[PDB]
Amino acid sequence: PEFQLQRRLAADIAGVGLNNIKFNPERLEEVEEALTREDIKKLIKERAVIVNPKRGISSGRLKERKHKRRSKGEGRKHGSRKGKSGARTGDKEIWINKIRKIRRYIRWLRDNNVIDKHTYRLLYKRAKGNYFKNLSDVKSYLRQ
Amino acid sequence: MKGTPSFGKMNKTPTHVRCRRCGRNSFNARKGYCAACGFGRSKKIRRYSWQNKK
Amino acid sequence: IAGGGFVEKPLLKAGNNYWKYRVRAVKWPVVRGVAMNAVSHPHGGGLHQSVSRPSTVSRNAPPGRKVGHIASRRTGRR
Amino acid sequence: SPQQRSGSFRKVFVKLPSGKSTIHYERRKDNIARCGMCKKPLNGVKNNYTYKYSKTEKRPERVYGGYLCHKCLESLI
Amino acid sequence: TGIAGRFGARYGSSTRKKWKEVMERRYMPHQCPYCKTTGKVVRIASGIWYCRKCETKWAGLAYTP
Amino acid sequence: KHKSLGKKLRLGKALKRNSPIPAWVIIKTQAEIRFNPLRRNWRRNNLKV
Amino acid sequence: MKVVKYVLTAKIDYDGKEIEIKRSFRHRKNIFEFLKNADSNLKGALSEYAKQNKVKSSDLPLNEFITCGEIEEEQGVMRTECKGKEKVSVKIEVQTQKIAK
Amino acid sequence: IIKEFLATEKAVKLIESQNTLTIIVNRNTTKKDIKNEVEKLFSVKVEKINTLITPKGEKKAYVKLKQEYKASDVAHKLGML
Amino acid sequence: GKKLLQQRAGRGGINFRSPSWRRVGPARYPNIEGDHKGKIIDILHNPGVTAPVVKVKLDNGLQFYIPAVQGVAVGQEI
RNA sequence: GGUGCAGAUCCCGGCGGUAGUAACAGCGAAGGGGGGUGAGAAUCCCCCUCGCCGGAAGGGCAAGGGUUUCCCGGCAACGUUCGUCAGCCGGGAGUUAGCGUCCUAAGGUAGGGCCUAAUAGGUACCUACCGAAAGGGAAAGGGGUUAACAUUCCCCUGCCUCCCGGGUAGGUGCGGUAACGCAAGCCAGACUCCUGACGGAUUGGGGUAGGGAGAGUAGGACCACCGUCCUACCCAAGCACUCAAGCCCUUGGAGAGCCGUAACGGUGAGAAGAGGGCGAAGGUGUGAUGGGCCUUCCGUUAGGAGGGUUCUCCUGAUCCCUAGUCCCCAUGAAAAGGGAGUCUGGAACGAUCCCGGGAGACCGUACCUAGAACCGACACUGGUGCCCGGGUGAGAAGCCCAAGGCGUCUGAGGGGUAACCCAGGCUAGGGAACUCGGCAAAUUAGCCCCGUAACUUCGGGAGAAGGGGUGCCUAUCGUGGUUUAACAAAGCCACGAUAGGUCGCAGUGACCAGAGGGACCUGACUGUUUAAUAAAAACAUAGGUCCCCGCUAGCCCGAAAGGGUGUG
RNA sequence: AUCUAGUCCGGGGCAGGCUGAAGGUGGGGGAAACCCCACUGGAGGGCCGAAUAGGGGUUCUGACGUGCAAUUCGUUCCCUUG
Repeated sequence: PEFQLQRRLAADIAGVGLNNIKFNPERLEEVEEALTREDIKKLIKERAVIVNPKRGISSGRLKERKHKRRSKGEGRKHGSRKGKSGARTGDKEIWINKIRKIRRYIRWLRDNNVIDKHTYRLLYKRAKGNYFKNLSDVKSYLRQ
Repeated sequence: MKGTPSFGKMNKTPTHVRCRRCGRNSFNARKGYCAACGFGRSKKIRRYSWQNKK
Repeated sequence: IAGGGFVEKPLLKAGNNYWKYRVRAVKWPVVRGVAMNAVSHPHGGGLHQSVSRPSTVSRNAPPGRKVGHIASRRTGRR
Repeated sequence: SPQQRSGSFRKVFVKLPSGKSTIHYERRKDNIARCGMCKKPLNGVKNNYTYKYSKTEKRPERVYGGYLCHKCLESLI
Repeated sequence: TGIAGRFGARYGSSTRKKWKEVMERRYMPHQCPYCKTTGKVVRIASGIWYCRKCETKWAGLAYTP
Repeated sequence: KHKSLGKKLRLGKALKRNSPIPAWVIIKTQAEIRFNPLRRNWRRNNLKV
Repeated sequence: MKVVKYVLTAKIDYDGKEIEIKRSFRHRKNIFEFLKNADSNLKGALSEYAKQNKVKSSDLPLNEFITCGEIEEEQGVMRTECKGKEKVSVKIEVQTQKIAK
Repeated sequence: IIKEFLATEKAVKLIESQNTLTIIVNRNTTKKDIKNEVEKLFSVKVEKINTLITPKGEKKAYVKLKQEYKASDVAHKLGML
Repeated sequence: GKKLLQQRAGRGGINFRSPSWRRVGPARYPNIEGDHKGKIIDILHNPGVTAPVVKVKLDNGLQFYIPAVQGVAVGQEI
């Protein structure tokens, strides 16, 4: 009266875990005489071998939450952060992005004749010198 | 530790295996010698005056 | 031969000393004997750490016993 | 079989329309073949983990083309 | 004291000061005897030096060219 | 198993037969309850290679 | 068996000769990065054309090819143009055919 | 030299499914050809063979036949079917 | 009692040999009989040496190693 | 004459009492209901539900055990209970490779020789060989099929090595000035060269797994009212093409400065800018009108017939390749195996090209990797491993829940539950009076900002000290990244600030999470050690100091050959 | 010498953060000697920290002490790029 055979076999034929497999509480009599992988395959279509669909983590809440998180500054305040200052945001990365964006801007300015050579170099040296802080701030300086 | 764990690491290969001659799993691979069947450095069979108590 | 000023830079660290001889057969780190058990050193043993015998010995001294000041011409800092 | 170095830890799911994801092992890279006298980083010779029997394609048509550039070579002819 | 402290407050300043003075001479800009002082030379190891222009390996001292 | 065919290559008195007594032989002997005393088991023993 | 496929037939227009190539796609993402630069793609496609049957020096010595136009669709038909410097241009035409049984 | 024709429930399918034969030979521990043995004993061409070392002490070989030779016939000639 | 630490080095065990395979080679003067001219081709570090060495090609086609001497470079001729 | 027994903590065998007593608790699991089987069911089976684990109780991989794997039938013991059940017993079956074997380091051996009286002794020399299932080392994957193993069997795509058959570049070719590009002869060499082949730190770019977002397509759950969530939406190798750094090729000619970086830097020795070449990962086609994925319906023995399996975007690896740069009194293995270059001789036929054909020993191949498969005498909280989802959250921290697994870390049921013990929680008021000793236990604790003494080796001390804010929601704004994207808009996405309103005792609400300060002694510190009574002031240390010694030295070891500090 | 001691050879690992020496660059103070500030830079037998990431075994002389076991278990510590 032990027939793990059927229970074990179904998991392989469906690629799911054993515990996620169920039989008909009725059709035990017509499932015992299964002896082959052929038989389990034939029986699964006949709905004797009911296969449990994979469940999942419902995620509607976090969809609302993240959207709540993102747009309106919800919970992001500095009074709710476990890590240290730079932990969330690597300042080195910011400087990398900062130094990058200003450079390619003035390149585009030179190759489009926005400014001259001597203007460029003085602008460039300042960038390495941390003279500016922002794309808007640096671009504002151009009109003096 | 000196107690049971000292026996723990003891799953590796036997430092004495089946020497082909005397049917005793007593061939020290590590020493390139059998301490039982004598094969390895004596052409003659290892035999002693005191195989037992006299 | 190159290597001038070789020892001017301090080792500053037993780690350096450890990797200075990592390949040379010098036994490292060197262990003094006067604190060792007498079972394995001529000057070993004793609660009060002291020089057991005048370290200077005669030239005919047997091997394994010649220790410390060996055939010293003179001692002292000066 | 124990976690080793012989094979770059690759997987398969980009160029892929069926549904199945697994792992593969593949041996390490080569470089331009070995020895050293001019220690010059060579060029223009093919070196793949398989060899397509391409005769000249793996060697320049220069006089010492597969051998080395003209930096350290005028000691022979 | 600059480079003298890159180990913190350890091992003794007097030791540090000795290690200090010699170290700068390694990093004090030198003059390549072969190409020129144009580029700077580096000390791969005691006696090993070449700048990145001459490509001329030569024998140096433990810490000086 | 990467057994280097020195123990599995040899089969029989080495790596074989902790076997049960033949049935019909028991009928012949008429013995009370026939055994091989040489009976061993993997969990309680350590075969001497 | 796969379903739905995008067939692209690009008519190459250089000096005198008209060249057309056949090559399709599988996900509707392939198109855009195919035309991301396409200079490697097209020249190789041309080199394939020379490789597949015959002839050399068709439009190989083409210099840096200036991208293309902008891809357009009206009856869901992806269309655009790609010209290069002078005397070198290629057309773009895309079909979306259902494979079916 | 051939010794027996194994007849496990596994084997019976193979002679039908793939027209192979499960035959176990001496442990000669040297083979280039278990192949040319069969035809001088059964007049059958060979397509492939392989190596098995059972823990009971025998040496099994999966030998399969080209389609022109239905392995079930010779077995029936032998007489297990 | 049990022999000295210095005593232990007398056995010539592993704890006292050098991994000279990690070393470049035996740097002694190769035997020559007359007068010959050589050029330096490389300088390498040798671990248990505390002094750099040189690889020098011989005009007759020989490989050898000598302790490196101050103020000498690759490509110079000796 | 082995000779008369109560002992000798005698020996051996049997059985007493303590006695149905201890234990079958303690390391965070837990079952319940209904049905079935069978004599017999808390324990076995079927269904549903539920709890727990969930950087491990999951997944895959060794040495070892050796059938522990599977099928069929059983329960006297074997199982800490029982037992219809099992790794247990009984009856049968079950591992396939043209996609370890080879070479070599530590070393080792065997021989020739140097000693030993001899040797199964040592052996510096020479020779030959052994020495890795994580070193190197020719070449395949995908799907598909049995209860049992599979890159091995069935199909397709291949692929490598060698050997034949035919033509083909070749021996008598080629473009450009070049960087180089390619169907380049052949076989005997000989020599030489060129990855294989080697460390750490740090950083960028480019990739890829895994993931999310939205619409759409089919199914299920959903429901007091809402309509939301999950489900599947995707395919390798080989083959064709492809590029980002770097490094090279022409042209070009610049500084009182230019080029360029994340940074360092580059620049007249040719920078800038133009043209180019060699050229990773990957990616894209093909393979792939075959399967795979879900699913509808009819059939319901036997099968049969359809549907779709899309589109647009985002983050993103500790998984790759690709680069720079720093460090060293540490400079970070060698062979075999490959490939190429050059010169000699040979014959004229003749391929490193493609096309067709043929072949490719032998052996490893089951299972388990450990709270039951290994060892520790056991179905043992000990050790021995190794490698690898979401949210919350810096996180592989804790929590919970995905995948999967489990209710066998194997005895259970009754009860208003006495004392007591071990794990805890909480105690008014006083707050070290207990006490050798504040031991224990408590208090603080995340984060941001402000603010921070004496002293000193000037480097720290230093989260010194101390103070202030921290939630929820309605809005915003700034910054930056990203998509063919200078900027800027659009969608996304992360981060950082502002305003306002508002709730509670509590706003790092749990979880996670320093008490601190002052005086003095000792040890300079990190480190190491008394496995199974001791971690320290005990040892090592960086440094000063002295001694010996010019290689046939000095030092030390053996009988001797000599050995090692000595590739000095 | 499968344990432990040591060495050699070949291999496998250390989630995340913090701190910020040298050097580089730009401001600013004065002709100077050079000094202050900002950033960049990423050195260290440095620091915090993952029960079982890994190591050791510190107090509880905490339970067991005819064991989970002829040396543990739970608490409770220090180390973690050398």
